[PDB]
Amino acid sequence: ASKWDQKGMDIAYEEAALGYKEGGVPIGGCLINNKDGSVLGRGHNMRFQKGSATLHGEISTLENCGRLEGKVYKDTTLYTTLSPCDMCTGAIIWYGIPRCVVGENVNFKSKGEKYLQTRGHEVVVVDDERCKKIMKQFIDERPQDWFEDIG
Amino acid sequence: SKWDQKGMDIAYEEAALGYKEGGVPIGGCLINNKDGSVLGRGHNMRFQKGSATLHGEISTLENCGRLEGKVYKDTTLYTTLSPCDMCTGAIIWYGIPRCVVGENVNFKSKGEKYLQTRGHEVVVVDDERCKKIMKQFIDERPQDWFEDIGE
Ligand SMILES: [Zn+2]
Ligand SMILES: [Zn+2]
Repeated sequence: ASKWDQKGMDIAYEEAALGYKEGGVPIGGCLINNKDGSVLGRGHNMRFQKGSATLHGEISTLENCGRLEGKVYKDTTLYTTLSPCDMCTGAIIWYGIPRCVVGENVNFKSKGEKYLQTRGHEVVVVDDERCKKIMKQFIDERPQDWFEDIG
Repeated sequence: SKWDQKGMDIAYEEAALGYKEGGVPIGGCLINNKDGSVLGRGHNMRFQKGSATLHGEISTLENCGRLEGKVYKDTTLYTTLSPCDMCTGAIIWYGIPRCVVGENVNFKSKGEKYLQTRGHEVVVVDDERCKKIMKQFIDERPQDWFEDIGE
């Protein structure tokens, strides 16, 4: 699966950078088929774009994949620029996405990371400097938007 | 407790609406514990919107719009069906203290125990209307149920 990790993080970061330029929270993702590297879906946080409580970058990514047979998710990696919250963690667990690759968990880390490992999922934190820099820039410019969301 | 009959009645109305629209009969609502006010209500939108993430509980939360963190702390989320790992994670993330479940016979989540271990109250009412409408869907549309449960 790891031979698609560069592709997956590059797409996730592109989604985060699209979101940033749209005036949103720079959190992006994509879902890749581990066998052939095909992109099933990609998305970014739509909190500000759509006034959305639930379209986190990971949720938006899964929504953008469309209706799938459940078996499709079982050989995928979900790429996200930021450590997933408990809701997004639960979506990974529920669909049985076996592997989650995380840009960084410096600006945010939920109990979801550990819970994924407890439920038998592989979690890889790449500690990517591009992801940390864009998230830190949003947090510095828009602290009330950030700390009102994550608390 | 005072508002539980109202909350389950609305959740069941949303499940009944989704059934009649041709979708999966799972509904919910989010009630303010202080005055019984309905913050939002929704149902599964897999068929209506081609959505893999709009479970009834997620659709309910989306339909509330972006609420202040402090608003969720005095709500109950009513769902006609046991909350899956994703919806359990949403309850945890938004900090909704109490979840009232119509039934957990057609589906029981590992999320119910996880909610209790994270300090949330889960109440299962074993509503026969909820059990009947969900069994009717599963019996008549087994292929759609297999898709909806994400196996
Ligand atoms: Zn999330
Ligand atoms: Zn769910």
